Amino acid sequence: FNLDVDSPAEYSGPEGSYFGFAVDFFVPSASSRMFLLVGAPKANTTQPGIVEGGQVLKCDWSSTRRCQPEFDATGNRDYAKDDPLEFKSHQWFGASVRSKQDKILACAPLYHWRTEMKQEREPVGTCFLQDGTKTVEYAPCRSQDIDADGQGFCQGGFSIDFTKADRVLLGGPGSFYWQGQLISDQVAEIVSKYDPNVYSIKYNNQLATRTAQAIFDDSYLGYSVAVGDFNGDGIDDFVSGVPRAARTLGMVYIYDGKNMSSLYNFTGEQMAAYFGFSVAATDINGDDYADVFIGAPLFMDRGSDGKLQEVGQVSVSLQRASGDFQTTKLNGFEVFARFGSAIAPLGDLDQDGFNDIAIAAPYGGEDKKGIVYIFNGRSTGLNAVPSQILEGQWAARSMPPSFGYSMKGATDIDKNGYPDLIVGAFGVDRAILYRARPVITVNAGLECFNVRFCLKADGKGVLPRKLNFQVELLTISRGGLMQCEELIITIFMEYRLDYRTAADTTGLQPILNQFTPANI
Amino acid sequence: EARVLEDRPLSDKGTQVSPQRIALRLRPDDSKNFSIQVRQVEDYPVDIYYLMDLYSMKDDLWSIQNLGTKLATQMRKLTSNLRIGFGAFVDKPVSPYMYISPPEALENPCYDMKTTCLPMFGYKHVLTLTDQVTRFNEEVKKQSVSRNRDAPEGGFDAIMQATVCDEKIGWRNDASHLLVFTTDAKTHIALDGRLAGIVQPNDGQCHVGSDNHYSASTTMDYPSLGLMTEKLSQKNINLIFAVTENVVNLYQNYSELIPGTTVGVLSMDSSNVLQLIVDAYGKIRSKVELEVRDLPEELSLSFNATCLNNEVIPGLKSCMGLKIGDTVSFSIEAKVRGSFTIKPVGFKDSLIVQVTFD
Repeated sequence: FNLDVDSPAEYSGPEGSYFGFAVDFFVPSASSRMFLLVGAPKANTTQPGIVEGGQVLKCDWSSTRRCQPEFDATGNRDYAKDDPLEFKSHQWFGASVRSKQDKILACAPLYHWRTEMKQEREPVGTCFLQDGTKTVEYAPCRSQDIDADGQGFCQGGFSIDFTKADRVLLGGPGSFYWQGQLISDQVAEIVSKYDPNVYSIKYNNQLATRTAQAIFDDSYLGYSVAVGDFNGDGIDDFVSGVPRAARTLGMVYIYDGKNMSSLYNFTGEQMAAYFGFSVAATDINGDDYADVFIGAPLFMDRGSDGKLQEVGQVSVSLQRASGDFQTTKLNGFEVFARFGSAIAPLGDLDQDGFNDIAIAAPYGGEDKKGIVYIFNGRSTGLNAVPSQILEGQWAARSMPPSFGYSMKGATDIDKNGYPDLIVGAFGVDRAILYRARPVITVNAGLECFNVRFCLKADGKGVLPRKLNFQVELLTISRGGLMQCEELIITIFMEYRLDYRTAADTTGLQPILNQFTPANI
Repeated sequence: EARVLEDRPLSDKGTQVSPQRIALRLRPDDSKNFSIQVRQVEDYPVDIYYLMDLYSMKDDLWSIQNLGTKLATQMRKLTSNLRIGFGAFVDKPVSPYMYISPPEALENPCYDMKTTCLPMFGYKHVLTLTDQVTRFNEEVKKQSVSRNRDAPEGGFDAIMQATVCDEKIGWRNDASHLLVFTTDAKTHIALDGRLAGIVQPNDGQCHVGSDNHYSASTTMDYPSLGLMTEKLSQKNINLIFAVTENVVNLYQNYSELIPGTTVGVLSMDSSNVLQLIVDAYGKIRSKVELEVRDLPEELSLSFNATCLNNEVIPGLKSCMGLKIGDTVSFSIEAKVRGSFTIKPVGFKDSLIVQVTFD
């Protein structure tokens, strides 16, 4: 409820460049700034002889609001004269963009190369890692296991997610006849074992899934990924979505972060509902475990009378100590809205003590401009009803606006004590930023005719020292005791806070709590 | 009250619903009863659009060489206006589905087994619905096959484009529409397109230009089971899954999500498609179910089907047990608590209920 709507930060880009397909924050542990990593997988770079390679852009937050991108500045490499090795054109560089400290992992899933043995084209997939002044290329699927039987059509880098111990996890849903694969390698191994002359690098700590039987064919394992603890130790585990899991029902696999064994499995309910289009692991009830959030944007809910209407569905599973899960589903609101498309955790949006989540419908609302829903969790699960509605503001141009398809939260850019949210609308190639306004809680009073009206307030994070209220019966310090006055059937009073004076330099107007009343 | 305001008799041989435009008028917080009478007219015109999938189905092309004549000889015994159409599909001619590796595989995708093949195409409309059954034969002889790397194919794109394109396919406004769907592989359902770089959702508009190809194959994603269902009922199209024995159970579960669909066990070479389609006619017109458009939000209607022999089935809106054509009736209630159309699935005739609150 605390997200600002009046004055959001906007971020444009090249026309039709899919600016906003991937959005992520850039917090460095080397400076005192916080930038915005936004990917444009259909932009045109200055690489000679490459068309629509794509790029990742850094966008300033406290500046003239400019945006500037250099993971690579070279054309196709040559394997022997008169024939090239790789083809980075239309490679979709920017489909995935992650960050952790000074690390930027940007991947191009539709990257093709000529395997050394034959003369062919295989979407193995490519990635790039930047730890500061050292940028390296990471292509785990560009190995000698070739063709669709191996990792030739791997599409590596389709989905990525960092690990708390720097064990980046890669999902390529086309490896081994599209059964899917997941690959995890250390950041230390990636930078250390990097050459511009060795195409296939075996590393040493390679955690990769192996081929299965033909029953699990065309399952697309690696569509989405997430990191979270599910075995009990300190090592994060890999959660991946398998939308076509052998009956198109959809399954979600949770592996291990150490030896990568099958820990837990979920299964879908409706066929062709894409149970596993997007996953997100966080804590929604503050039990120090990790919950799971599987999106099914194509789920067809049975309507009131007898009809089936596609509204989408997100499954909420709560981890328990014994390992079992408590599952609860919340269905979409609009029809053909793709609710359950980008589930982005937000952390403590209002600092109530429990983390909150954001679920977006990219093609629902007014003129199908996209709407982002905000949910706040309690120590019972999470609230079924939404806490805030966010709406697009740019009408579709040729392409649907697709507002909310890409999102990223749980990061404070203002350093104001509350995290923030970034929303990417690549159809209208726009990126937006919403700042969580500070939250105040007020406890009221009002205990010949003798009446005495009391009030006090407090909050978290950056907040002005004194708040000017306005009370009428028919200056209070933030953190002080009960201040009031006494002056000499129903008696009515209200407190209307003066937001304008309680603002800050940019303005960031504070907001009152949700359950608190104002009339007594 | 409920004024009939319009009523014509149930036609004898090829009007199906008896009351055409009722005149509801409700005082707030009340409910009255309607009337309906379905009539599956015998010898109603039929149009069959044979949507075929062509490399493992190259023997099917030879085994259905003379199909229009065999169709006519065994379909005019139950109808007098039969039209046949032909359309084909393989998959989208985009990167992670087609053989672009050898420089000569764009023109000849089968340059691995030492044969010839057509370049892969998304959807091809070949023959419009014509009453001449010999044109089906002479156009199906000029068909060859292509090859796709993946196992699933672009079947749903073909079904969608056949449904929404109306001038190109020539579905009659007054006819019994049959759509055949023959394949031996799985299907690339909606959202199976960002692997190919396609993230623009299907709009439903039909893009088969004058070149008879789906021009938005490499630009738009596959349709879903909701967009297809929304358009298969708008144009009153019946879909038959003439699939093989390894995909029957898969396509049966898709079938039990869309109203008006059935499956058939298509042989290895499509050597029993005539009997399959004939039996699919007696399985499509043997079920009568009612569906509603534009129902007011402040209205709730119940459905008491009265079928077979004076039954009182309390709640069902559909009836089973019809052979060719029968006169069945469903009573209706409608509560207001303070134009909506009733029509059967697969037909254009409807009871346009006029509601005026007083």
